[PDB]
Amino acid sequence: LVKIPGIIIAASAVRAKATRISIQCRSCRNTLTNIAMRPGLEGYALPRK
Amino acid sequence: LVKIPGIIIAASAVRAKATRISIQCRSCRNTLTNIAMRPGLEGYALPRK
Amino acid sequence: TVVLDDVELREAQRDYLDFLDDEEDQGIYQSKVRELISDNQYRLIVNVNDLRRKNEKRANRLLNNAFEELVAFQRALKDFVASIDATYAKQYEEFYVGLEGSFGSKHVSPRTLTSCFLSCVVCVEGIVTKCSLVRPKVVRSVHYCPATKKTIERRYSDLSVYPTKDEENNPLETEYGLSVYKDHQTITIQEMPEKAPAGQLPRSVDVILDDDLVDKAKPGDRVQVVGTYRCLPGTFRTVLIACNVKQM
Repeated sequence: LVKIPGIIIAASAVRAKATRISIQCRSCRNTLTNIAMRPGLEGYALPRK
Repeated sequence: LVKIPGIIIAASAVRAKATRISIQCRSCRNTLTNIAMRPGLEGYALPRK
Repeated sequence: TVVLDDVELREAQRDYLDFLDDEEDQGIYQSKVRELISDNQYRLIVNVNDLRRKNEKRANRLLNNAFEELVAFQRALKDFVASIDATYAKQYEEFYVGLEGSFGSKHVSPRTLTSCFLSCVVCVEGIVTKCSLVRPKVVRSVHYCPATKKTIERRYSDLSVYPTKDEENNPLETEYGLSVYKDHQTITIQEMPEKAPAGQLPRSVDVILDDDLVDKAKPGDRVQVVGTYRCLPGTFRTVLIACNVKQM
């Protein structure tokens, strides 16, 4: 945990980021539901197969 | 082309080998049809994608 | 990617139904299905030469493309039976067509059964040597999902894969009553030992029997079976799917 002062210099357009996500295997149809993507500026992580 | 004599020592059973083949992309459904397979004691060749 | 209409299948099915519509003519096939209905079986027998006489083009279409044409034929047969009696048709999920009669080139022996005959009708004559046990083959499995309160089906046909979980991983319970099963036996045929050279090798051909065709054969029987000679999934293995069997 960190705490700092400052003045904001720029803001981004509000958007929607996915936390609860679900994917389907395109051919096998294997579906992997209720996947959690950790909050923050992290990317996605697809299955190998 | 060669012509040689000889005496046969062993024989295999009368089996079936594929000359003309067709395959389908499992996800994309893309079909490669009427693929000729070269005569000889070869296997197969799968497309990269 | 949903097929809408197959005009070729549409017309071919109609041609069979017209052929099966044996009322303007001698009634031989109309009587046969009537006798079949009384018999309570679900596998009509057909002489190919009748089809040749009524439609040479259709018969050539059938012998050169056994699979699709038969599927149209079984479609027409079930529709024709439903015409004569709906409920008796409703007894059975399907009906089957047994071929018979003369086949010029397609009437062969396991010695002469070449790979060229793949996908063609063939009338293989020979002697049974090996017979497998009767086993019930699953073809269509119905499942129920209590979580979703939803019913799901699957067909195998020519196609681990037994589904047990919903996409949401809900447990699935198989409705054993609604699922479709059929007895299924495998046998092997060889050339008649009298008419076979000592120099050459055996030519064993594997036969698949289903439904009433299962135990209409035993080891050491001289029979001729008409069926669709096909490859198998993987250089490949090849087997014959019986359409009708008879012990000469």
